[PDB]
Amino acid sequence: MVILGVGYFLLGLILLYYGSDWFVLGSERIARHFNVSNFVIGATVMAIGTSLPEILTSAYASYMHAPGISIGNAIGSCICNIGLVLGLSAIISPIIVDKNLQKNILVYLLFVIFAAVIGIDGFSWIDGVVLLILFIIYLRWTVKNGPSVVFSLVLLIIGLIGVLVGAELFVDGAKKIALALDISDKVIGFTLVAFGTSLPELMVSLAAAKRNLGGMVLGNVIGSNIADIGGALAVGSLFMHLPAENVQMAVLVIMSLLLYLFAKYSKIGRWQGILFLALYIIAIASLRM
Repeated sequence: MVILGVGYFLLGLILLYYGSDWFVLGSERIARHFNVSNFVIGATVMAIGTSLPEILTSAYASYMHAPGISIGNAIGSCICNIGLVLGLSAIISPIIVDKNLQKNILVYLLFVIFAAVIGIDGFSWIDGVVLLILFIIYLRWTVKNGPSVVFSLVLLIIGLIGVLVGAELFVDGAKKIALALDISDKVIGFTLVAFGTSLPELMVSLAAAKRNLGGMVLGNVIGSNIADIGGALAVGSLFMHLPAENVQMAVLVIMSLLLYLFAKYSKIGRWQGILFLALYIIAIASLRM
């Protein structure tokens, strides 16, 4: 059995490391035959693709009459996107923050503090429909202020496809292997899920940062978080009311904040993502692990 798991792990791991580029590559090749800042493409199309599964999980999950999943993990996916994903991706390649976007960084922030407050009461369908709306509003907005275009499209798709699929196979594999070692859990596997579902977001962000394209990294991180909220989470609330995770919410803000700091106020990189990590570290160290 383990065999097939291992065969997944690799076969995944490869597609992961390849799609991450191919998607980032093909995405930018669109971005520059379409005029959008290597940011915005990441903040829209790429944030969608990466967060695309966590939506279909979130929809399905809350409908299974057990919607605690659709929220508390949809946040780790944001916290990770900053604390870990953005945290590290800074260290490798510092990201330039020009006046064109720090208004946007702050706009994203409001979305957090908004969703954050309206979350204490949990998330009625109402509580949720606002978000899909704002989510859309945020898009036509962020988007308006940014036969050769054939190939790129393929790369984007196939890259994307490969990422998401690889992550499944990878995870699929790394699981059986993890059990074949006899150290199982519905909590390590979990710690490795609030952490291991933005695995795509992680890669596509790292593989972009590999190529000194911080606009993508940021946009990817900013947008995915919104997608995790305005898109994914909010679809969960449609089916059922979602419980209050106000603690993990409290953190997201603090994290989402230190982010806004080094935006209109300074630049991000090496020596900060350390703190994010340190912060992402201390977060897990005592969070709904």
